[PDB]
Amino acid sequence: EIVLTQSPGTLSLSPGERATLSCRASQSVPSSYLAWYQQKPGQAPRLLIYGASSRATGIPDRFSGSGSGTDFTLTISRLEPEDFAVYYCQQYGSPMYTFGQGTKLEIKRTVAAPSVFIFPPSDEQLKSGTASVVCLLNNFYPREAKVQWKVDNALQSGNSQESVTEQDSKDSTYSLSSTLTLSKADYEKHKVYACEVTHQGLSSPVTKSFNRGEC
Amino acid sequence: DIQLTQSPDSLAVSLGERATINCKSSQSVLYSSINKNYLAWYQQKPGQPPKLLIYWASTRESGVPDRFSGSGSGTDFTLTISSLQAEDVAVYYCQQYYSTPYTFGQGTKVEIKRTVAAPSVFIFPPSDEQLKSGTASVVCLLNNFYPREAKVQWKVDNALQSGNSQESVTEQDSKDSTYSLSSTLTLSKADYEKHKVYACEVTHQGLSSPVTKSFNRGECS
Amino acid sequence: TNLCPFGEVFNATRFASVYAWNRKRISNCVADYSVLYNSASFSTFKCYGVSPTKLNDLCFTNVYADSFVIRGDEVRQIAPGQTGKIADYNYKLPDDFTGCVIAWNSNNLDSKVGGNYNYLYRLFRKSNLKPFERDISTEIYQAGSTPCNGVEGFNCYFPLQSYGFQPTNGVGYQPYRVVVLSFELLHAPATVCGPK
Amino acid sequence: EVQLVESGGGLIQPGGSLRLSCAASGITVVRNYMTWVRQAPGKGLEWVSVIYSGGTTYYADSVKGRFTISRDNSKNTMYLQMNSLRAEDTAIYYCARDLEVVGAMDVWGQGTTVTVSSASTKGPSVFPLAPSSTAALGCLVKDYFPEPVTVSWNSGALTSGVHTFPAVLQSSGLYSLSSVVTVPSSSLGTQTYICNVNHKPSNTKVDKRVEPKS
Amino acid sequence: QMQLVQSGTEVKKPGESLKISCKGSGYGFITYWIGWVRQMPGKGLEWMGIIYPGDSETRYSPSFQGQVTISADKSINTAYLQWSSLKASDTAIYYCAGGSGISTPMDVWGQGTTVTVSSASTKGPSVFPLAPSSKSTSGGTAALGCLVKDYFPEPVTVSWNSGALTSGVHTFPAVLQSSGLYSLSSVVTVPSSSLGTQTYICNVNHKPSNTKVDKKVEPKSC
Ligand SMILES: *[C@@H]1O[C@H](CO[C@@H]2O[C@@H](C)[C@@H](O)[C@@H](O)[C@@H]2O)[C@@H](O[C@@H]2O[C@H](CO)[C@@H](O[C@@H]3O[C@H](CO)[C@@H](O)[C@H](O[C@H]4O[C@H](CO)[C@@H](O)[C@H](O)[C@@H]4O)[C@@H]3O)[C@H](O)[C@H]2NC(C)=O)[C@H](O)[C@H]1NC(C)=O
Repeated sequence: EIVLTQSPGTLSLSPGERATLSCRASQSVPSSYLAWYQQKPGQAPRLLIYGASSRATGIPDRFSGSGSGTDFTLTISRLEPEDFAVYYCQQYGSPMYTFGQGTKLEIKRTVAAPSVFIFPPSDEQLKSGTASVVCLLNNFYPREAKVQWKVDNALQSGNSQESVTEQDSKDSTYSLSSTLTLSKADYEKHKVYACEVTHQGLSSPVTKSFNRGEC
Repeated sequence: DIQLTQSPDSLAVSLGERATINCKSSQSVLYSSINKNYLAWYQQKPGQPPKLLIYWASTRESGVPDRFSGSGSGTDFTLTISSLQAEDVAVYYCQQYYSTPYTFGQGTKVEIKRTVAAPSVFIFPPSDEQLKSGTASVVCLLNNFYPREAKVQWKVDNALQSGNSQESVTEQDSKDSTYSLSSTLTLSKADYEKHKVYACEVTHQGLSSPVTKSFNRGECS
Repeated sequence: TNLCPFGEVFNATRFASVYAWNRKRISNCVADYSVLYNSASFSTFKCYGVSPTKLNDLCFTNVYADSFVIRGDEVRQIAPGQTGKIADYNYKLPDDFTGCVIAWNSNNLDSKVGGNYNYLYRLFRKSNLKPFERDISTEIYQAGSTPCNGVEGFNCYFPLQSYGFQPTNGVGYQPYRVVVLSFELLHAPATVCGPK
Repeated sequence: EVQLVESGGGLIQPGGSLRLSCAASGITVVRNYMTWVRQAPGKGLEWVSVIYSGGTTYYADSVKGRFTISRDNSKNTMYLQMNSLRAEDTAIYYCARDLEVVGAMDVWGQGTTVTVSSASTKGPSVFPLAPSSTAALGCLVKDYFPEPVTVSWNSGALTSGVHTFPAVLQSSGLYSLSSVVTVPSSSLGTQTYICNVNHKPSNTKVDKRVEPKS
Repeated sequence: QMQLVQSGTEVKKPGESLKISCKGSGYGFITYWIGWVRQMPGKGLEWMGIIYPGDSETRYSPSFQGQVTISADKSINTAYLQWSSLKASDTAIYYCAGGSGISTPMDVWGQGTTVTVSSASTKGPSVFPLAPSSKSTSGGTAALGCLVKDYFPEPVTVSWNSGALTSGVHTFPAVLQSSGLYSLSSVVTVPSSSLGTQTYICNVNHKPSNTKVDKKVEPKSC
């Protein structure tokens, strides 16, 4: 069973630059029996190249395929907004079809510092028995950021979950949400709840906090 | 998945006479394109590999004698040895090769039938060398009898033994067409010295009455 | 009482494509199947039904030598009870198959550098072939609900495609020349015999 | 137009059994090579099965003996019967037609989700993320299974400046999601912000208003 | 015409792996399908599976699917049969047979591979005599012999007077005792007049334990 491997895993260029997506097989596969697909988030795969180099119908002249033997290439000569997505390669030489791992293409932009916000748990939620402290990091770039929670200046670990948005199509920025979860009993035992954010756009780490009881 | 049955299982037949080894199938095995049927007959003598004798129902392998013939059609097939010679005595199997899984018969053990011969029975007590190890084997020998069916029953002071007796039989002797059986009674020195009269009682067709040869433990007999 | 043309079939300069496979009726001859069984040229020799040794002791009504070219990965599909593009659309063998299948690599003969477009295979068909059926239809395939009326395009595909044999492909994707011997016996007179 | 429409999936216990559907428009499945292709959550694509025009079928190792593919031309549709369903089968499942060397997988279906999990169905509790002293506010959707939910703001009339992060599963087993919008600090007592959460597997419509606290 | 030749005798403990072989020499081999037949002691023949060396199309019998693995190597004309975990019940003799087609009789056979699976360890035999009886017909004939008591594994070769005496000798087939060790008995019938003039010696050879033993049999002196 033939085993396609892509490189690079992740890659980020700017609009208009050239992108060179690779795909090498664990066995020589003839150029005729190999395809390249594009899949945008939430959608379903779009066929781009049938055969190593043939544009499927409707594909702009900027996508091109090349290669032979065990090394194949997909190339976008100029990158346009709608061309940022994950791209997969597929072999169809045996009837046991196999895909590549996929290359995520992202947009490169200027470093953007995050706007940090912190929200305490609602009194509606405290009546239930638990308390969720939410920290918001809106419209920053790059995605790398380290958020560390502090409860009375004691670092918290193992009770905080985070999520990251896909890059917003207008400004090409990420937003991060970290939720620190704890019981109402544990919530009332401490006073100062803080969120400390460390990012490239920040010369020094930025901290946003609050006191239990609007104190 | 094509059951196959031979008949009979023994088939003792005399020198020069006809031997009829049946074989029943469970599915028509006629390839209609060649209208031949896909059954084979093999011969295996003890210790030898099976030699293919008959390919297809009747076709005969080269280098085999004109006395072997195959017959039948549909689902019933027969192998017939016309003028049996001693050099033919063996176990015979039939096999179908219509389709995988191939299947053999249970086998027919074919021997020479001769006149009934009574066995020469002997009994030996255990040597003192073997008693020094810790167990004791009393051996009973049945020499040059026919047919092979024989019953050996051990008795320790007229007490019937069961579950401590193993037996072996020789292959049919090529000179005289006779068998020999050896049954060994193995028991602890304790259990051995507790009794005095050890008897081996042999039952065979050639014996008008059961013949017993015994000895007394310790006395020179 | 004369010799059989097996040499005509195996040592032929050109071989037909799979969908349009050639069949030779061999009769009124006497043939030596030993040349075939004792040869080192073949990479695959699968008889289904008959011992090819022991064959020269028989006689048949008709022996058919089918011949074509497939890719090496497809040679396993030339067999009773088999499924694939080649077995279902191009060349099928019956379950009660009485014969032999011979195959040998030919990358040095049937592979052009730019692609040998003379070898084809049927890729589209709405029903699997019956055993020993031969389809040479070039009518455009209606994949869609819309008729094509002799014009190809979307959902209208030419029913044959090219293997495009090239020599740098792996051993799996290289052209193998295949011969299929078929033995038939009616209650008619046997004419294809062996020596002595 | 030329479309492949999928129905079939949803939530089923292990050892279960589903039947997925690939309904067809302006492409006859009796005539084509048809394959099914699944994408397990967050991972890439995996081949599953293929039905040839003549009915010869092939299946991937992880599914042999459990999946089975079948077609009705009268409705022009391709069914896939899954049995003995395990966790890892949880995926989004595409059916599509390949043209092999004439083109590959040119028409693809929307996708039918399959989750294999013994968990019971639960609705969200929505809670208010209050602004304090350009401001930011939001709603927190918590303890919901299965997925997804949809968060709108002002019944679809606020759109710019919202981010609605993806669900994280938590040690409960229940998914949980936040959603925020960034808002002009001045307009707070003036404009009133309602977030409209819709969980369909539980028919829950929650409407919760966000307001700065005393 | 070609012939088949298999590997040597095997003795393993329960749980060990094993992979026996079957190589074919001769012309006309590309056509041969090679099948494996198992024969337990004294029982009939069982077809396990078949393979074709050229492309390793392998078909098992329903009784052995997943219990064994038949493989091939077309470069050396060799078929293979291997077990993952040998069971004590796998003790048998295994033939490789060759049919020149798939629906074809097995014309050519191997010589056989005897496999013995037992928790027993290698042990040389202990030989005890069988002295002729005092109550013996002095005018007729008497019988004597040797008892080869506990050995493993098989076989032992037993001759009398270094091969100088073969007529009237009966060496019996061995039995497998409950202790996992083998037991055998060898006899000879001789004229009673020769009891005091000729010395009778049985020669026992057990090559696995490298044990040669000669035991002197004489009437018990008393
Ligand atoms: C397909 O073609 C191959 C090769 O074609 C060869 O070249 C062609 C251009 C043309 O000239 C053909 O005549 C020629 O065969 C065939 O393979 C060859 O097959 C022949 C037999 O048909 C072989 O001849 C043999 O040569 C041996 C070494 O020289 C010799 O020992 C052989 O036997 C002799 O000795 C015995 C001793 O008792 C005696 O009894 C015999 O009578 C004989 O004299 C025999 O002559 C070639 O060597 C083969 N060459 C190669 C390269 O394989 C192939 O047969 C053919 N296939 C068909 C179906 O026609």
